[PDB]
Amino acid sequence: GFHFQQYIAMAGRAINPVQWTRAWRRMEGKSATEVYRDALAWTNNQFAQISRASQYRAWWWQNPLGMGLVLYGTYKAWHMIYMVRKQKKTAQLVAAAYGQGGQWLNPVPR
Amino acid sequence: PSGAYRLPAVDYKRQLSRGTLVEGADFYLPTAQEQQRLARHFEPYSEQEQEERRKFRFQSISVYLA
Amino acid sequence: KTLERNVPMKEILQPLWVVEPPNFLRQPVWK
Amino acid sequence: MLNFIPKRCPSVSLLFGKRPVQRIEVGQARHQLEIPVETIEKIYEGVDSRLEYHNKDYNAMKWKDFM
Repeated sequence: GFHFQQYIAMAGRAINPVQWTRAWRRMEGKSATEVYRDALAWTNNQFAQISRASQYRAWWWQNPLGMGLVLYGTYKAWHMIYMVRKQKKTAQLVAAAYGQGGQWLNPVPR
Repeated sequence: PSGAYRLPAVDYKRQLSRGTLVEGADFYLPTAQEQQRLARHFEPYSEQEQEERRKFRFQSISVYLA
Repeated sequence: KTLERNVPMKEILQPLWVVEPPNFLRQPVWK
Repeated sequence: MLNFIPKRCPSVSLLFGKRPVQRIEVGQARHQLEIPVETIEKIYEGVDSRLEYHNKDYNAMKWKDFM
């Protein structure tokens, strides 16, 4: 793993409406195949940088579990940001629609 | 029965006594082009076949995705 | 003559392909 | 040996044909051996330029000549 700060900066640029106009202008004379190949090449470049530089270089976060801990932390962050947020909304929805625990209720006795 | 539709094989013990049994090659190679590859030593693959094989150096994640 | 063009690193160092794995058999999956 | 012939462009192999001789060290004792650049250039008639490996610095020969 590497360049998390650069990835945040990329997201920040992407969320900027000025960059939306810039991308609109850059899309002149351009194909979906070219865009997809560009993105795939970028991702490959990232993973190849990892595969190469891990052989001889160590980041500030190096630990006895290596990049496994960084990937776990990325996963846990994604989980807590997206899935737990969705869980909060779903909980409030179910509590407003049926009551707390309404989705685990037993079928009506016959 | 007549014997026309008899069993088309011989038991492994009788083959072993005849000196006939073969044990090997769980797999096979159907075509002679594919059989003689390791013996040719100079053209294991034709040129056309080589350029066709060069199209599958990697799996296609794009096709997998689609 | 002096060099003035801005030379990118992709013209020199090519990255390996690692996103989709290799096919040592050089044959498709259905085959 | 591998079928990896270095490109003779100066961006890859600086000073390939500037002199009429090539030299190499051989084995663990590193015996010296000198080879004529024409004997070496004979390889680049069999070299195939469609194929490029290892940072696009090495081409491959045709299998007949290599074998």
